[PDB]
Amino acid sequence: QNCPTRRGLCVTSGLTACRNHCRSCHRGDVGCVRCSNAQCTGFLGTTCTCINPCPRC
Repeated sequence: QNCPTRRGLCVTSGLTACRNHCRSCHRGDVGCVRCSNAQCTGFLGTTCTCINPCPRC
């Protein structure tokens, strides 16, 4: 799709990839959205998360 789902970007691609995916159109919880910034999360930083706002795209 033009807005796929990715969350493993902090496992090897690094925070830079998590920040580029959150600033691009990606799959949200109910539809595709894009956000302003990002950070890595999880017990070992093995997850990617975006920062609001997150308007439609």
